[PDB]
Amino acid sequence: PQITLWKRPLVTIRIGGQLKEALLDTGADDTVLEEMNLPGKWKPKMIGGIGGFIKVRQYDQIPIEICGHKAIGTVLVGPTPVNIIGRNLLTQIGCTLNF
Amino acid sequence: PQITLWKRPLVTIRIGGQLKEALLDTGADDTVLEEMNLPGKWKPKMIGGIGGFIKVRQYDQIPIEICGHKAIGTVLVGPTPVNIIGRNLLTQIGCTLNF
Ligand SMILES: Cc1cccc(C)c1OCC(=O)N[C@@H](Cc1ccccc1)[C@@H](O)C[C@H](Cc1ccccc1)NC(=O)[C@H](C(C)C)N1CCCNC1=O
Repeated sequence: PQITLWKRPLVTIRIGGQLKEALLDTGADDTVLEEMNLPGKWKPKMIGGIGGFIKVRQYDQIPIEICGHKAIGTVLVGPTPVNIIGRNLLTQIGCTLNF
Repeated sequence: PQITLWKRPLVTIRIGGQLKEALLDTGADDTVLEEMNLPGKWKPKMIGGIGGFIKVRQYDQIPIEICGHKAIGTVLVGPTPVNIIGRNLLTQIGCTLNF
């Protein structure tokens, strides 16, 4: 697909039975979703946004489907105002910026 | 150009004869640059994201050259952690996400 940037590039993502709306975000190093009880081990982490840092839980090797494209990798969970798909997963679905 | 996402999509911009490094950010509605002096009558503004809110100065109709592509639009100036080129200017230079 080609995705223009006239509005926020919001897409449907799927993880283990849950559907969520998430931002395709080239300015984010990693992927963060709010409110979800993922399975497995996790470790605490701090990530920086425009106003400062939030605390998140880092889950590794989590399968996620984004616009029908399968991926697997690190998913952070914490109090993000908007669900974000970051570069760690964007690369996995073959996403580039073009102009 | 095509820009991949294994690394941060940092590119050189030119504004008021100054060269700066800025992030091409599909997750940003607005363009926000680190503290600098720009001429013109700016309006005080607040923006909130991950980590909360910052105070910025909104300058309108500012020319900026992004990888040799000319844009003229709104630029926010304040204590952003990194120079950010948002969708308002990315659309002016014909930038899309593709996968
Ligand atoms: C940098 C990073 C590292 C690891 C993991 C993650 C998720 C990371 O990214 C976190 C992050 O906030 N990145 C931002 C840019 C960034 C990178 C590095 C440091 C600081 C910031 C940006 O791309 C996304 C973020 C999304 C957002 C969040 C809450 C509300 C609305 C939007 N967008 C915004 O904050 C924008 C700003 C930039 C104008 N924004 C806020 C006003 C309303 N609308 C809007 O679009």
